[PDB]
Amino acid sequence: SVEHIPFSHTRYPEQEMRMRSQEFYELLNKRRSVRFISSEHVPMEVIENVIKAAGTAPSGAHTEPWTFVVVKDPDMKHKIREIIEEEEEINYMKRMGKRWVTDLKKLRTNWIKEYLDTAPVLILIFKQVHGFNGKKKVHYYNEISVSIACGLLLAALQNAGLVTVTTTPLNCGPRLRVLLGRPSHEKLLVLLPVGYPSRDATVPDLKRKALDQIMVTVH
Amino acid sequence: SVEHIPFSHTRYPEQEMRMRSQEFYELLNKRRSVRFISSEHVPMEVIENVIKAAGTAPSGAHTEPWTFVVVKDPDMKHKIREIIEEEEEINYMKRMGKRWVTDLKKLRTNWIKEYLDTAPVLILIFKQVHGFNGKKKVHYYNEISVSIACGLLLAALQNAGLVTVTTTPLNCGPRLRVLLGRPSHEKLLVLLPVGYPSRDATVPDLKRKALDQIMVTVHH
Ligand SMILES: Cc1cc2nc3c(=O)[nH]c(=O)nc-3n(C[C@H](O)[C@H](O)[C@H](O)COP(=O)(O)O)c2cc1C
Ligand SMILES: Cc1cc2nc3c(=O)[nH]c(=O)nc-3n(C[C@H](O)[C@H](O)[C@H](O)COP(=O)(O)O)c2cc1C
Ligand SMILES: N[C@@H](Cc1ccc(O)c(I)c1)C(=O)O
Ligand SMILES: N[C@@H](Cc1ccc(O)c(I)c1)C(=O)O
Repeated sequence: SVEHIPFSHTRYPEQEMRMRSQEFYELLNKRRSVRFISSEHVPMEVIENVIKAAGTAPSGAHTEPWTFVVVKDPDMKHKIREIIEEEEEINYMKRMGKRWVTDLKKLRTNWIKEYLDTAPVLILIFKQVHGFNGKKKVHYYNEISVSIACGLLLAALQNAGLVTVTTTPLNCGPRLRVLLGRPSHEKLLVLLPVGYPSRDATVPDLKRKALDQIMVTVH
Repeated sequence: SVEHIPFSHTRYPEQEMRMRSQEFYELLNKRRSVRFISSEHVPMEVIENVIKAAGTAPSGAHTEPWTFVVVKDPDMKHKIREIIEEEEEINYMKRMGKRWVTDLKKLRTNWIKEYLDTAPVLILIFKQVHGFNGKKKVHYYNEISVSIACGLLLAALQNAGLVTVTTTPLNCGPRLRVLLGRPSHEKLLVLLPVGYPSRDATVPDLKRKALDQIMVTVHH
């Protein structure tokens, strides 16, 4: 359809590549899902920059099938909280099933989500399951694409000194999509409450796998 | 459970938060999918650090359901290449369909994947659709979790001065999984050829949406 151009690349010496990759790992490794979020204001320009970063993600056939919905208004944050707490309660009681509920004991999560009120910003990431002269276009691998962008967003948040927890509000998508005025070709993928951690924020003492438990070399 | 411990955090002043996030956006915005990789060797230590970076991703219920399989052997890379080209060729002539094939024209991709040979490293990312001491265990949102890890990997590669292209070799999963001796609960998500760009690498002249085409602020 259009032209191709030389690729321009920044090369670092090997030593600098080691040190950069090291320190980026160290930076990302300090990231934890934080479920206790201060209501201190965050600068909107930072939120913008992290969403711009997420928007640099690759996507199947260059479709960029993502919408980041940002909610700061307290009335609206609280309506989102009412929906999530209602749905999550049924999820814990009924829909998740015993094994799932057991697998979550160690996180001490339940259906009470105070962070939906207290966090200064909520970011709801919607995938566009298809797109749109005004003709209908395929979104190839939209879920994976949008999840890659989420990864970039998480990295950008960590790099900027903000915290969050990646949530899936199971069975809340349609209610939240309707509430937020999103079109029917958007689904909710993930909800991220963003801000500074609370002073007494806590995290579960989880450990990550060692390198040789995640990387395999062949042949 | 699993005890719960205090969390702490490095905080930057607002002005540094702006700067850091501005800079990080510019760094990431320079990432392009590059389909012409140099055969020059890359430091294994960097490969490790990017994979470790990927391993810091959140995952549903702390399942860490990812395996990064790292191929450097010329014979194995070539076998990978044989499977993917044979399978992509059918994908282009018949399995994707006219519309998909049309949507790829602007990228000028075809079934020939010389990077599978020339790249010094391939990373194949497998999701673990469930896991196991010995008892079976349930990997919630494994696909999204591994794709988030992919996002971190891609960031880590850009940050490290390496390039790649995120690929999905349609209908190659089962043959790759078997070729690489991966167990039957692993399933290929994406393949990343890694290295420096060829001296004459080109990319399509694509534009990304402006901020107001991807970000919506909603109130009452
Ligand atoms: C999930 C998904 C699948 C992709 N599959 C292929 C592919 O199979 N072959 C390929 O050459 N590029 C593939 N790509 C890369 C996209 O075509 C590329 O990201 C897009 O054209 C935008 O280019 P950019 O990454 O430089 O921003 C894929 C990307 C995504 C995220
Ligand atoms: C796709 C996926 C879904 C997740 N869903 C939820 C969720 O609904 N609620 C929640 O509190 N955390 C969720 N998380 C956080 C995890 O429970 C998990 O323990 C955390 O990601 C692992 O700890 P860490 O992020 O601090 O490394 C999710 C993570 C992934 C990526
Ligand atoms: N997997 C094929 C086709 C392809 C290419 C680019 C792209 O964004 C997508 I979605 C598919 C290939 O590698 O050519
Ligand atoms: N969505 C529910 C339950 C939950 C919690 C953590 C987690 O990793 C997963 I997968 C699910 C909630 O937010 O509590």
